[PDB]
Amino acid sequence: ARWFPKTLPCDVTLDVSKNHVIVDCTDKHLTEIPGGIPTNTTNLTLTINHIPDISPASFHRLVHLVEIDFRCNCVPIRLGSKSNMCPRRLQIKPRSFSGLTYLKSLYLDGNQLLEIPQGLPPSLQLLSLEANNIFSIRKEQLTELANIEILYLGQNCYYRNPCYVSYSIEKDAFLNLTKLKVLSLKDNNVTTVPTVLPSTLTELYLYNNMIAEIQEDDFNNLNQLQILDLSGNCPRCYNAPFPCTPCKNNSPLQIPVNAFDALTELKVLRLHSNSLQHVPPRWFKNINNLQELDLSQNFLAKEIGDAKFLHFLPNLIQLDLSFNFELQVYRASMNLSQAFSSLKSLKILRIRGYVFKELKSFQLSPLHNLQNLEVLDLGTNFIKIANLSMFKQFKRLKVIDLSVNKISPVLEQLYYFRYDKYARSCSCYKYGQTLDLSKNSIFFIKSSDFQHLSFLKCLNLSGNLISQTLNGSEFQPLAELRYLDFSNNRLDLLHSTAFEELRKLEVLDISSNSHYFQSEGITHMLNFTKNLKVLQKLMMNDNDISSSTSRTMESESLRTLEFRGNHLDVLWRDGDNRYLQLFKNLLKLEELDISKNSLSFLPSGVFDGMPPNLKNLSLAKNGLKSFIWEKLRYLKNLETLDLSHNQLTTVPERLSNCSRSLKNLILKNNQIRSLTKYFLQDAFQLRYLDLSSNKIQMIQKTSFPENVLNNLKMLLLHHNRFLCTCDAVWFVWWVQHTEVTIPYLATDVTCVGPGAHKGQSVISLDLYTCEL
Amino acid sequence: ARWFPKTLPCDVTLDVSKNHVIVDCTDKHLTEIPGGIPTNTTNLTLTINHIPDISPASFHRLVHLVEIDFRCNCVPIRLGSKSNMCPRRLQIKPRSFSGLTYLKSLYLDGNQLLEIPQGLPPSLQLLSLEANNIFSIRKEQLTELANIEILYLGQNCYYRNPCYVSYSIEKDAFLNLTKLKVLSLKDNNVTTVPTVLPSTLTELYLYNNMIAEIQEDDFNNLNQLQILDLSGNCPRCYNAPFPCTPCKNNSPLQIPVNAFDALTELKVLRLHSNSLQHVPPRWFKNINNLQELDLSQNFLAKEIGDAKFLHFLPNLIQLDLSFNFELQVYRASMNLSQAFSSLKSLKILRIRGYVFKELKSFQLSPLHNLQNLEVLDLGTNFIKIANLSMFKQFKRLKVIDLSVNKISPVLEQLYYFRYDKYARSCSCYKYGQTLDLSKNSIFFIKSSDFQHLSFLKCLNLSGNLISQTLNGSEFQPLAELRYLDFSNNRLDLLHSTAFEELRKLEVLDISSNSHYFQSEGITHMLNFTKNLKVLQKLMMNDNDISSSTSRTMESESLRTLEFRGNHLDVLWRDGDNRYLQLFKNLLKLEELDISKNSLSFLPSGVFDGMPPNLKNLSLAKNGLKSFIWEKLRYLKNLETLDLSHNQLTTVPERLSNCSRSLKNLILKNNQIRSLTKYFLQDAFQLRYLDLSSNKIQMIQKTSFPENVLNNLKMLLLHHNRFLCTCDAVWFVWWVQHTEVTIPYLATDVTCVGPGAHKGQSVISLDLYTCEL
Ligand SMILES: *[C@@H]1O[C@H](CO)[C@@H](O[C@@H]2O[C@H](CO)[C@@H](O[C@@H]3O[C@H](CO)[C@@H](O)[C@H](O)[C@@H]3O)[C@H](O)[C@H]2NC(C)=O)[C@H](O)[C@H]1NC(C)=O
Ligand SMILES: *[C@@H]1O[C@H](CO)[C@@H](O[C@@H]2O[C@H](CO)[C@@H](O[C@@H]3O[C@H](CO)[C@@H](O)[C@H](O)[C@@H]3O)[C@H](O)[C@H]2NC(C)=O)[C@H](O)[C@H]1NC(C)=O
Ligand SMILES: *[C@@H]1O[C@H](CO)[C@@H](O[C@@H]2O[C@H](CO)[C@@H](O)[C@H](O)[C@H]2NC(C)=O)[C@H](O)[C@H]1NC(C)=O
Ligand SMILES: COCCOc1nc(N)c2[nH]c(=O)n(Cc3cccnc3)c2n1
Ligand SMILES: COCCOc1nc(N)c2[nH]c(=O)n(Cc3cccnc3)c2n1
Ligand SMILES: *[C@@H]1O[C@H](CO)[C@@H](O)[C@H](O)[C@H]1NC(C)=O
Ligand SMILES: *[C@@H]1O[C@H](CO)[C@@H](O)[C@H](O)[C@H]1NC(C)=O
Ligand SMILES: *[C@@H]1O[C@H](CO)[C@@H](O)[C@H](O)[C@H]1NC(C)=O
Ligand SMILES: *[C@@H]1O[C@H](CO)[C@@H](O)[C@H](O)[C@H]1NC(C)=O
Ligand SMILES: *[C@@H]1O[C@H](CO)[C@@H](O)[C@H](O)[C@H]1NC(C)=O
Ligand SMILES: *[C@@H]1O[C@H](CO)[C@@H](O)[C@H](O)[C@H]1NC(C)=O
Ligand SMILES: *[C@@H]1O[C@H](CO)[C@@H](O)[C@H](O)[C@H]1NC(C)=O
Ligand SMILES: *[C@@H]1O[C@H](CO)[C@@H](O)[C@H](O)[C@H]1NC(C)=O
Ligand SMILES: *[C@@H]1O[C@H](CO)[C@@H](O)[C@H](O)[C@H]1NC(C)=O
Ligand SMILES: *[C@@H]1O[C@H](CO)[C@@H](O)[C@H](O)[C@H]1NC(C)=O
Ligand SMILES: *[C@@H]1O[C@H](CO)[C@@H](O)[C@H](O)[C@H]1NC(C)=O
Repeated sequence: ARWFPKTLPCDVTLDVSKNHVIVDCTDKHLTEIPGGIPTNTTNLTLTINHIPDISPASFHRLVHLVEIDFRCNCVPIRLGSKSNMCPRRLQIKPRSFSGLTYLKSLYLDGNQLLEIPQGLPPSLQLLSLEANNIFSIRKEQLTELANIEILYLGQNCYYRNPCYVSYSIEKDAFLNLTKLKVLSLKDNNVTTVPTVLPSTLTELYLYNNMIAEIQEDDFNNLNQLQILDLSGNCPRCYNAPFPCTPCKNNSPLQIPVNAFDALTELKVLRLHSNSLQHVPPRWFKNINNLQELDLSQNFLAKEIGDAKFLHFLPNLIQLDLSFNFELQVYRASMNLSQAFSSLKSLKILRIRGYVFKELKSFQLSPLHNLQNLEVLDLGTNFIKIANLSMFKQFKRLKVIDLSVNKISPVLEQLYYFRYDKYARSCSCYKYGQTLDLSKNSIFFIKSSDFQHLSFLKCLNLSGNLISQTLNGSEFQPLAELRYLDFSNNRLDLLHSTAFEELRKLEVLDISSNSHYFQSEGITHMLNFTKNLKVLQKLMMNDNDISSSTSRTMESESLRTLEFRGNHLDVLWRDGDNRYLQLFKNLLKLEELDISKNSLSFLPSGVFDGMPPNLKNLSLAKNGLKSFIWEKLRYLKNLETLDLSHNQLTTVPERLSNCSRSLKNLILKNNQIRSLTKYFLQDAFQLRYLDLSSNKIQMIQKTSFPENVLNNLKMLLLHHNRFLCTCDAVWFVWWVQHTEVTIPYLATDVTCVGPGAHKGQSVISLDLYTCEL
Repeated sequence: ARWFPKTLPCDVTLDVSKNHVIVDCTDKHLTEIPGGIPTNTTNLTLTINHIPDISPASFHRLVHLVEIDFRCNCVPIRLGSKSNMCPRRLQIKPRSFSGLTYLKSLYLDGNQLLEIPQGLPPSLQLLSLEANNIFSIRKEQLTELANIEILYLGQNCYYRNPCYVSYSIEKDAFLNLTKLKVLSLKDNNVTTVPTVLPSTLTELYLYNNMIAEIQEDDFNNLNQLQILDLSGNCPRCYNAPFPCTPCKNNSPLQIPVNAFDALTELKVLRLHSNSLQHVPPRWFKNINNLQELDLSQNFLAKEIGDAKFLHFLPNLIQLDLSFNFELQVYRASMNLSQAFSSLKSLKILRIRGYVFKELKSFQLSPLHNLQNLEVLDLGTNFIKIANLSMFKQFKRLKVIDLSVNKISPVLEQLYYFRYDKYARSCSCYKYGQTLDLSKNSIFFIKSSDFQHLSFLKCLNLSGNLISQTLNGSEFQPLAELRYLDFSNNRLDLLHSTAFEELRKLEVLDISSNSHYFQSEGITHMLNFTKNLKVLQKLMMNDNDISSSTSRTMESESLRTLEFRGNHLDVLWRDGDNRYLQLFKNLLKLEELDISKNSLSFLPSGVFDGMPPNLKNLSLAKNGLKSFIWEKLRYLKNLETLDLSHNQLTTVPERLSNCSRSLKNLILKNNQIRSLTKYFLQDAFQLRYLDLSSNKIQMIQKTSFPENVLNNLKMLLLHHNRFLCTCDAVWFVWWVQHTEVTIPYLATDVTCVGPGAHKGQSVISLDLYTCEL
């Protein structure tokens, strides 16, 4: 099927449309650029390898290169592996790039470079040197970069990669770079805005530096600028989870009132962590087009009650005023200026970390006529009291977020508090209007709590204290609710009428409600499913369920059930027939996850008792030691079977004789030592087979007939114990010459023996000695 | 040191005191009795093996045998392994035991025997045949057993091991067994008390059977009987987690009022799950000696309010009235008869599962003058209200257990609800008075809640909802408290004055309080430790701690700190110096557990920052990929180092050069392929080394000097990848001939190669071919 075996340890791809030949050698444990890279190669990635030098030899033949990604072949000591520390900085010999006449992008981040590589081609539009040790920019070193448009110089002098001096930039160093659009000098220990900058800039990044003061003419020429970020100059250092040095005298970043006058094109201004106490209106006099403004992590509590600057921002889309609270203060209420009412275009308003006791309807009144408001985020406020019915005046919003509060009767997990949330390394919103009440102190709920909230489509109660015997009378107003997250509560299923009032509920998550399921001889009515007539998906993961008062769960509607991390091993105790039909009457059930249920065996009757339309079944992570494959005959619509992370030692004698329907078979991380003689014979329906991370030594043609193999979308064999004797000749040949996709042929499909070939990739194996 | 190597795959022991020669071959995957068992052998255990027959060959030479334990060499289908099902019942050929003239004990449980083995010696005092398929007892088959004293016949016909008929016992079958003390017929599908039974019985077990009626003369002769168990005849089957058939018409076990009249010696009567509605006083008329009475899992709610029978039990020590609640009733209060006051000797009273709303002081007044009462257990009652101050009238008690209740302002997990709680397979109490409030609905605490409980030594608040910013004012009355379990709450460490009122606190568990540590940019004062002047032990496991407002924890008292399952990897982010002395000022700290903290490496500064008296350090389960062993020089009092379950690939060149103090080194479950040339040279302090579950191939003499080996209490090498070539000659000899204790030389110290010796124990290896 292939005349010449692909032997290069890099994935290769044609996007013939854009004459792109893409060679990806990301993380292949290489110490040399591999031989025999295609001449027509356009994009070459050599990221995360241990290649110690670049020379004219490196790219000699590859003249059609438009991109070289050579990131992290020597990452700074503190950012990189400590088990494989890079010994010495990447060596770049002269004339290494001057050849590459079509080169448009060059990434040399995280290689401990001391200086900007010279002799670069004039075609270059983008050059990235983040996380090197370049902390002085001279005009002379930048002349090569005439046609440059995007320049990343950040992370060259900061706490993870220290240089122990101030960043230095020569006067007018970037001025003659007349096509420069994006300049990033973030995380560099910079002390003044470099001037003069080319007027051609669209984006300027100066955050996480030691800039104390903005000169009034620092941004005078930048009349094309759209994004400016001055964040984390004079940072607010309270509970900073990085080392943090504030400007002395508790001073803020000092910004002349007329500093932004030139920036008529500005769309995004970021002044996060600048220790601001006031926001002068005068800043925003000649910027009417500002859309995104970040004023998070300042000291603007008082200002939020005033905020005259808001009158000048009628086009603003996003406003962030999060974490402005005064240290040592627990305000009684949120004091929002009337000025908020002048934010005609506002779609998103975030004010986390204001920190106040009580939210009352009136206090949100400035927001009442903001027609386009879509998100209100009042998370992490330690609010103790909130009549949720106030949100009746907010039907128009997509999300009301009261997450992480103390109420009782998306973003990255570390978003506001991480150092560089945009650092490069080496959900129920879609159902409609969402009230996120997660991680609060709600211990008791009743119908009136939700009075006037009929419009809600998703309600997130995850992470509360609800410890109550729901009888179908608690959620009565929520006649439109489609999704309920009840995870991390203490559901008590005394009554099978639980949740039945939610007449349109499509998704119910009662995962991690193990409290009442963890105790012996308490009633649990798992048959509560019957009343929920439109329920598509039920999650009851990690409930530690080992007893049930009802013998059968029933739904005419339910399609997916996650039952992971329970104790079906106890319910199906060998000899106890009573629960072998627990899922049988879930008639439309298509997907069942019963992984992590300690099922070391399956009692007979388990497969017979499965509902008749089951398609996707997980029995992963069960410590299964044995498995009657023949019983798969009962599962007449089975498509996907996940037996990953078990202790199976064998496969069936004939898989076609086990199931006619089975497409996707996952057997990874088992103890399988050898295949049956005619394993896959006549199994024409099979499309995906994972046998990775087993202990297979031989694979003969009888077990792996070609007329089954050649229909496989994918076939995983890596991390086995392959013996490369002459007996293995068919398999070695077949691997080397097959079209079928087999991940990790470079990295992890390898001979353990005999002696001679130990550690050697089978892709590379010369077995001519078997043919003399 | 040893002239003749022990090759036998069984532990062997001399207890010279009791002329015992003890050969334990428990679970050695044997298919034959091994050769070369000592002639002087007295106790031979061959439990859990696959030995398919016994014959006169079996025990030929072993005439001094007093005990043969041969349990579970063929366990019934539903009780045993499904990966290694026993094919065929154990075969006992004639005259197999008749030789063994001193044989006093024979255990043949779980071997699928069809009949009572004949030709047994007349010395036999104990015979166990549990979990075979013997369900008809005939007088003739029992004549061999004249001198028998203890006879276990249970579990031969029940749901896990069915026989599909009634158990049958011939009239007077056991009568001529004139020395019989203990007869167990539990779990046998018995239909009537077998009569007549020898008067010589001390203990009779008939529980879990189909006995519907006791005839009034069924126990007439048994005037030496001490224990009687009739439990689970006519069971209460509500929430039963085994298959359960009740007597028709919900009838009870019917017991003539005079059924116990002969039993003047009875000490323990067990009537668990007999569906009793009334407890006739007349039962206890001629039993003044009764000490333990189990009336759990009946229908005795009403009776508890009356209970005239109690007046006849002034010697009773233990009373169990648990799980007597009426189905579908939630009583308002617990109605305890005054009669309880006549239980002069009572030490333990359990009434779980009465199921009531409100507990008031007066309701316990019958118990007020029970001088010897030590334990009151009112767990699993769904109590919503209890003025804890009522327990001021109970300072004499050791434990007050309100575990698993719904209060707000040891025993097996499956104790009352498992089938046979005495089925054979193949804590802060010691501090003083304990109030267990675990798994309740307490969301808020304040001082007055504990008014008049100054006498408490331990308080268990584990598993509540406490979600509050403890400021030192919540526990003020608990002046004597020594132990607090605050695990599985939601501790908010806003204030470093948390817990400071508990001035005599020696142990504080704040484990699994991860809630407020899981959210970003919240204050956490870990330095709260400073105020607790006598605190010996702090547990703050699984708190998912990745940030702290304080840079140092401090204590002059603290000796043990468990910090397992947190994120020190984030606090010690490479480049962040601020938390490297987090434990330094815990001056008396001797033990630190920082396992499960995702520490793939240890930043420099960590060992320098450890407190000066650290003795016992765990870094287990961290995914450590590297380790600077030299840094152990900073830990000048280190005795135990646990590096188990990591990814270390190398040991130090010389361990003596790394620490002078180190006694116990645990390296198990790592990736170590070889030892350094002089690894253990001059390591005179070393006493315990575990190198098990690594990938070691060779061990040369240089690495393992004899003057270090011969001080080792224990040395673990099992589950490595030992190569048994001629190069391995020293190691093989040394293993075979050393005194040093090396567990699993039989089971798991094994050659992987070469070809010839694959799978072979190194203990057994003959390498004379390397000496010709
Ligand atoms: C960012 O730039 C600043 C300064 O522009 C760097 O701070 C400087 O760092 C060095 C070494 O940390 C300090 O020098 C020291 O002086 C003392 C004498 O008191 C001497 O004992 C030391 O051995 C060393 O020579 C220098 O004073 C300090 N300057 C200031 C104003 O703090 C900083 O390290 C740079 N940041 C990064 C992350 O590279
Ligand atoms: C304990 O003993 C009882 C009675 O001594 C056994 O119950 C009996 O079980 C047998 C076998 O299942 C039943 O006979 C069968 O009847 C069905 C009709 O239902 C027939 O089609 C079968 O071919 C067979 O002949 C019998 O119904 C039943 N008797 C009673 C009174 O329930 C029971 O099996 C024993 N339990 C255990 C765990 O050994
Ligand atoms: C191959 O290299 C080219 C050149 O660096 C990449 O082209 C850029 O793609 C980005 C994002 O997809 C565009 O917005 C830029 O405008 C492109 N620049 C130029 C000059 O062409 C291309 O993405 C690379 N592809 C792969 C798969 O590596
Ligand atoms: C002690 O066991 C009784 C079992 O009944 C049981 N199971 C729950 N999950 C229960 N949850 C619960 O509140 N109760 C109290 C109750 C009991 C009866 C009627 N009404 C309320 C619960 N009782
Ligand atoms: C989001 O920033 C809030 C400051 O940190 C913080 N951390 C807790 N664990 C806190 N827990 C808490 O109740 N608050 C609010 C508060 C503040 C001041 C005085 N009393 C209460 C908390 N505030
Ligand atoms: C709200 O804010 C303004 C300005 O900071 C203040 O003067 C006013 O009194 C505040 N009102 C309340 C109720 O806090
Ligand atoms: C509910 O909130 C939790 C915790 O904040 C979050 O992890 C979960 O995804 C949310 N649920 C949905 C359905 O959005
Ligand atoms: C669930 O099972 C119980 C127990 O028999 C029954 O009373 C109840 O009506 C069932 N509930 C539903 C909603 O099907
Ligand atoms: C050895 O057998 C005797 C008689 O059965 C018994 O009393 C003793 O417990 C046994 N000892 C051990 C430790 O096996
Ligand atoms: C308690 O129960 C007994 C028996 O049911 C009844 O006779 C008695 O009157 C009850 N007493 C109280 C105080 O409820
Ligand atoms: C609880 O009883 C105590 C003393 O036994 C009394 O001081 C107190 O008022 C009672 N408290 C409540 C809340 O019932
Ligand atoms: C407190 O109760 C829990 C379970 O209810 C138990 O695991 C724990 O050990 C108890 N605490 C102590 C200190 O014994
Ligand atoms: C601690 O909290 C209690 C109850 O909320 C309060 O009465 C007390 O004064 C607080 N202590 C301090 C120092 O604020
Ligand atoms: C803990 O740290 C804080 C903040 O530095 C300090 O104010 C507080 O008093 C310290 N507490 C103790 C008990 O040392
Ligand atoms: C060391 O600490 C572990 C962790 O609990 C403990 O189990 C072990 O006994 C300790 N050993 C010594 C000798 O201190
Ligand atoms: C380690 O070895 C060298 C040479 O023996 C010696 O100078 C040094 O003091 C040693 N360190 C310790 C802790 O013994």
